[PDB]
Amino acid sequence: SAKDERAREILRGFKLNWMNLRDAETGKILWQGTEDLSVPGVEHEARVPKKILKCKAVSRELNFSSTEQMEKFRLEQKVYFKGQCLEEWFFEFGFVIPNSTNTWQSLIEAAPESQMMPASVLTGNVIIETKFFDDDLLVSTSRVRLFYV
Amino acid sequence: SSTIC
Ligand SMILES: *C/C=C(\C)CC/C=C(\C)CCC=C(C)C
Repeated sequence: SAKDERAREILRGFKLNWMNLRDAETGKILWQGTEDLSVPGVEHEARVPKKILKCKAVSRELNFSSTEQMEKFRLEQKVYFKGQCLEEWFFEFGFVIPNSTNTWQSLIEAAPESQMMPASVLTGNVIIETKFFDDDLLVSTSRVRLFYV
Repeated sequence: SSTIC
């Protein structure tokens, strides 16, 4: 398919360079991944400090490079807990210049305290499924298992 | 918003 070949071109040219999760109230980086978590067909793992569950909001800063242009780069992320979808997150970056490196910052706000899930319940049981799109074209689907430490 | 983040 024309569309499959293009998706593959974009992916071959795409990578996540680094990513921070920063406490938006203190400024402190709590977690910094340097692995390319866009890579599909393998389960990635991430260990995050459990005190991230106490933040009122987190700044997620993602640095990525793309050889190909994208008209409307966006993400859909699902949070699966023991295979149940609990949450769905949507983020839009927009136009990506060909051969560019870009930092994308987004604020993820905590739910009310009474709805937050405990670390000991979550750890090892959460999968984040990320679909990377250019508008309606699915470029990659990646999976990351989270451990809260 | 999130119950895990
Ligand atoms: C506070 C947010 C948490 C606990 C999880 C955020 C997502 C990851 C860490 C890993 C997946 C992220 C991408 C593939 C962009």
